Amino acid sequence: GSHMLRWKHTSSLKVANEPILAFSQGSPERDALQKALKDLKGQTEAIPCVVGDEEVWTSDIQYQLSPFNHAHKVAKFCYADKALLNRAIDAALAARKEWDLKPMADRAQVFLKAADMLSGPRRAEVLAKTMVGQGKTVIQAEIDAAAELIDFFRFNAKFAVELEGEQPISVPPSTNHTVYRGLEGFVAAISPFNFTAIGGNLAGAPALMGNVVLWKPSDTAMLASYAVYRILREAGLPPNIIQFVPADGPTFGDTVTSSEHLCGINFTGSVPTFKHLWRQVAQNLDRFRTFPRLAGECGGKNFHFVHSSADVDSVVSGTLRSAFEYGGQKCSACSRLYVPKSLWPQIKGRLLEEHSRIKVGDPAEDFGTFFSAVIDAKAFARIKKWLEHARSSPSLSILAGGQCNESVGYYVEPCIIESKDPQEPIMKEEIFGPVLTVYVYPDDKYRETLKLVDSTTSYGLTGAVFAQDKAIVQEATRMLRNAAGNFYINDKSTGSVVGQQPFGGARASGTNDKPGGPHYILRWTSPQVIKETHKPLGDWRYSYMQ
Amino acid sequence: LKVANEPILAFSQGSPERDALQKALKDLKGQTEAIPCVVGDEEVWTSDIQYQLSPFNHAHKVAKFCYADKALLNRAIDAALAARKEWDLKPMADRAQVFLKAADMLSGPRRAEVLAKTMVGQGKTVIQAEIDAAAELIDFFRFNAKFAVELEGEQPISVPPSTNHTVYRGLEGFVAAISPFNFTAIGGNLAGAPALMGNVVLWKPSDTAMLASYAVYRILREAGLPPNIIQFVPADGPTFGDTVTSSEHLCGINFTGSVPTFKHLWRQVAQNLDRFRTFPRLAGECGGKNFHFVHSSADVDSVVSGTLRSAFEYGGQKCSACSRLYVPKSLWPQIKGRLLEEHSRIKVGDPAEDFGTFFSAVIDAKAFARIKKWLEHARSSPSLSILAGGQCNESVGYYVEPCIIESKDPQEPIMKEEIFGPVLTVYVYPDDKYRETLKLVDSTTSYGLTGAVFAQDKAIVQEATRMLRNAAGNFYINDKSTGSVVGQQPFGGARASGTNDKPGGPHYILRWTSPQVIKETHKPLGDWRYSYMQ
Ligand SMILES: N[C@@H](CCC(=O)O)C(=O)O
Ligand SMILES: N[C@@H](CCC(=O)O)C(=O)O
Repeated sequence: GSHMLRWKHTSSLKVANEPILAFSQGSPERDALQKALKDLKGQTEAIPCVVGDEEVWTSDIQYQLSPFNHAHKVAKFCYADKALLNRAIDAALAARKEWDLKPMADRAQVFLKAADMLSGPRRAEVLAKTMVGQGKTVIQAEIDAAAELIDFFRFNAKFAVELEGEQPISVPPSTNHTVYRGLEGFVAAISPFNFTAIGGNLAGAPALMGNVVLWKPSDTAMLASYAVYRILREAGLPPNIIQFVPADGPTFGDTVTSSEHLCGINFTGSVPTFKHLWRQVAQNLDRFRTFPRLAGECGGKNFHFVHSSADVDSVVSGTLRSAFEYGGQKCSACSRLYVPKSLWPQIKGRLLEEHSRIKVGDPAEDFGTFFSAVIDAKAFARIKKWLEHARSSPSLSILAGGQCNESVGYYVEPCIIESKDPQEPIMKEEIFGPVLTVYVYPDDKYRETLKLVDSTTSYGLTGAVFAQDKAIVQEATRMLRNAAGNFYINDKSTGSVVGQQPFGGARASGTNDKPGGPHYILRWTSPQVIKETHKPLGDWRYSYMQ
Repeated sequence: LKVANEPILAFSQGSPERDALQKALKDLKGQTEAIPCVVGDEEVWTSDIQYQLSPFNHAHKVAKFCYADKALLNRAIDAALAARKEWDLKPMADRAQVFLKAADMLSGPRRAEVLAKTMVGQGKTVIQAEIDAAAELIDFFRFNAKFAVELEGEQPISVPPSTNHTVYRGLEGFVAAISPFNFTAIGGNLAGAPALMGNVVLWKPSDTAMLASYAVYRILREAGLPPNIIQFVPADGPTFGDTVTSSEHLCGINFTGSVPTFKHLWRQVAQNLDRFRTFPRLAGECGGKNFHFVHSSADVDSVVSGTLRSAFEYGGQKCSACSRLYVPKSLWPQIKGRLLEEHSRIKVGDPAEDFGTFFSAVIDAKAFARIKKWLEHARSSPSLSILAGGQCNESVGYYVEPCIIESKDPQEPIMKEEIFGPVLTVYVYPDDKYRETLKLVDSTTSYGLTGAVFAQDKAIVQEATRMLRNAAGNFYINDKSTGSVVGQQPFGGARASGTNDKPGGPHYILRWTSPQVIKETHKPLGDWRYSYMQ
């Protein structure tokens, strides 16, 4: 009855969150970052597509601009054509079996090594490239290109190594074992401009699980994205496991959804684009060798809801940060603030005072900058249109800000607007700019207003309640259960931390697969269960049949 | 929560379970149950009357039921949605209790009933009903309850001054559960697992399994399931799919059935994406063209009994059933002779009246006709030869004898296409072409569900295991390709065989929850500036 299949013991991994650095004067990390920023000033990196180990150039040349100094081309790159994308698919597929057969721990090692490189010798580089290329301030780059990305890599490695210990029951005469296979085919990873870390996770998590990936990074985050890619390769990622293939969005989507070998799309970006990809997969369902798995994290129209018992100062600082950090360019950013009439004079006064102290400027040159320019000309134009809507709409009034200037960078001052209409389009539609809308509700209608918070928008991503009354917190928590997948009590609606607040939400905000938590990796494995029986079978008949 | 698998009873002469089952069978002889749609606690009849027939005696209408129309389905959605918030707010343990109670009822006082209804209504023999309506269903309920209660213990890291907690919310909207004729347990799981996780469900049971499905439904209600959590809504297939995919509140489809129907539902959801409040989650377990691959070192008796069971139990009406057998030339005289001899002894007949029956009639006239077409194909094809069986007679029941066919063409359509009948095709390969044949096992079909390798050579087993990694989601070494046991062999496969969500394992329930993480901060927030800015 000897076992012909032998299964090895599964190991464990101890990881903790990457500490956030202070960047105090004279500190090594501040000195290193300043030097890295200096290294990037006046520089343009020519970034190729990478298929296997080959650097490939097409004639479709594109540029990434520095948002706060758009005269500065930080990168020249190119769009993969359909031929190159299909070549990348073929080469990835040819590399997949070997990679899938590698022990999980060996794949995890690549990501653990990459995390250590990001933590130490490459921290300043990835921070600086995120600052200059995406317009982030020091701390916004630090929580993203360093801490969050490092955390994704370490925590997903832990989750993946430990997943292999999740095994079924065996009863004599048989032994059962689950093999956590990668998906058969390739995964397309499509990442957004606003977080360097998201690109690394979208391509990296499926790769960890034995998949091969075509990664289309965001044009407006190309510089930092390529830095991450190179680090993964230096950390030991074999060729053809992640293909670095910037591309026109529609072209990329058309190509990957036309391949019989597509097994997954890991997407973060706009709802309409995700829906389009979902429809393309459905249209082509008959050609696929298996049913592709779509994961999408999309936008939000997120709320801070204030109860009369709230700590005012916390409401003010938490809301200023949530609404305006990184120019409000977060799917988690607060864009609607609900305030009870009893607290509005206090909160309005404080918001306006603090607003006047917010510095908008060049984040590389002036570390006093709270936030900088928005990402590109398209974002600037959209935000400008909303500011113009605020002036024209009889239900809207601009309380603070409203100015913008795109002469040097895509600069928009933080803007606070009051709406007298809780259903105004500005209360519903995601702007992705530093534009906060305030609705003041009578204290006596708090319950009815909680219903408005829940029903007004199509989104379900983040939200916060500020209140010190326990019963109120319990009630609001119950009522807003499906209004936010990441819900905050007396804290701001942004800044989820890996392993602490797994991130994502439903309604129109996506598929809610909770990257940052222990279950996300399950989307990228298709388990096989093996039963080995160690004794001969008996007759085909059963005893009761006699 | 601690749970173990339900014992499979032996049904020996004079045993309590055999006495009880015989009584329950007698109770159903000549009976027709009028089964209403159930919306909330309302029993509703439409004019669209339908009948479930006993497969082995189709003159016996075992149930009269009706199809819910679009109006009734929409009322069922409305009522379910209004009950969902309270149900979802219940502690996981309180929801689990309903399923644990139902499991105990199925194990004991209701075991004979659900077995008998599965036998008479779906044509199962004693043991096939036992492993299904009792053991597997009981196991789904107990194991999923354990998995769910334990899932609540999966919580994130808290760091002062904040506390983090995950709330495993049910999906917002309603789930449509669409279940197949062939296992009573699958219907219970498809509707029950989402309900356990705080969802509300429109359950469209299979027409041809209506009697046993309603028995399970009633047991759930008696076990404490509140009204409007699971709506019992038999319906015309296209009408049901059209209606649920047209609702802005659809949040999931839990489907087990044909590939084309699943694909159609997937396309309907995609067409209507803009209408839905959230992205619906589709789970589909579909068919297979499952293999038994034999190496020359195999134990022949195990190959023979395992293959006879896998190919022919329940008339081969399993997504896991072996329908292609690959045998090396060196063992073929043995395996052929033994298969044909044992074949002559297989009793096909009335499973209620004759416990000697190995398997009975196939499920309905449509199945009978499809299987007959394949038998006629076998008689026509120059590369196919019927070695044994091939007879069929639908005068009294939908009776098809077990059929064993040899193909000289490893790529014949019969080697590729799912028949869902008692039809085994054998391909004999030269011993020295064993590796080439292993590749054929993997490359021939579109499916990836179950398969077995019979071999007593470690190196061969290791090689075959690696080579067939994606040819089967449930892979067996020296055992038959059917009979997955909850908690032991979580079930499912990829390629064309479905989404592979592995019901029977700990992760399946994750498809039916959409987590929320709550962070509470216990100290004031301070300034919006950062120290490095000064
Ligand atoms: N998870 C990030 C937001 C990610 C995004 O904007 O897409 C946060 O909590 O702030
Ligand atoms: N899981 C069952 C098959 C279920 C089905 O036929 O759909 C088995 O292993 O036999």
